[PDB]
Amino acid sequence: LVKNKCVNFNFNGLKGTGVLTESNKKFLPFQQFGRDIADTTDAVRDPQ
Amino acid sequence: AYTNSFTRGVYYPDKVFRSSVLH
Amino acid sequence: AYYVGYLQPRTFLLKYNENGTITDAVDCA
Amino acid sequence: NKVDLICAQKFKGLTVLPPLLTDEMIA
Amino acid sequence: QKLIANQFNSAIGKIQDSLSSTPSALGKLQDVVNHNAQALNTLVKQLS
Repeated sequence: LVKNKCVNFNFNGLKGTGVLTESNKKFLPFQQFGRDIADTTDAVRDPQ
Repeated sequence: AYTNSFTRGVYYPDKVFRSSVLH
Repeated sequence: AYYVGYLQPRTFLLKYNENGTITDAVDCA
Repeated sequence: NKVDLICAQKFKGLTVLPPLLTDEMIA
Repeated sequence: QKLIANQFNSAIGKIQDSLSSTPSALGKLQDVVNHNAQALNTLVKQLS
C-alpha cells in the first residue's frame, strides 16, 4: 500500500488514480467505498 | 389479518458510503 | 406472529447522515 | 451576510476564477 | 431641516430592519447564485 503519493491503484476492481491519505470517516462494516456529492469515489477500504 | 406497513422495509441499496446527502 | 409484504419496483429518496446511516426515506409515488 | 461541493466540482474540471476587483476594492 | 433629517434617519434605520427581517429581500442576487449552481450541478450530473 503506497500512501501519501500520487499512484495508480486497483482496489478489488475499483481502478483509479490519486493520492491516498488515510481518511478518518465512519464506514459501516459492510460499506466498501465512499462517494462524494458528485458521485465520484472519494474514499475506499483496504481489502487487507 | 392485515396491517399497515408504515415506513418499514427500507434497506441499503448498495455498499457505497454516502455522507449527509439525499440520494 | 409474523408479517409478510412484497417488493415492487419503485424510486425512493433516501437521506444519509454524516455517519453514512439512512435516517429517512421518501416514497416518490 | 444575507447572501465540499466546490472541490467535488473542481475534480471534474469545473473551476471558479476570482473576480479582478476584490470585495474590499468594490467597497 | 430638523424634521427632514429625522425622517431620513428613521427611514435609513428602517432599511436595516426591512432587509434583515425579510428573507426574500435579496432574491435577485441569490437567484443569480442559484442559477450558476444549478447549471454546474446539471453539468456534473450529466456525467452519469
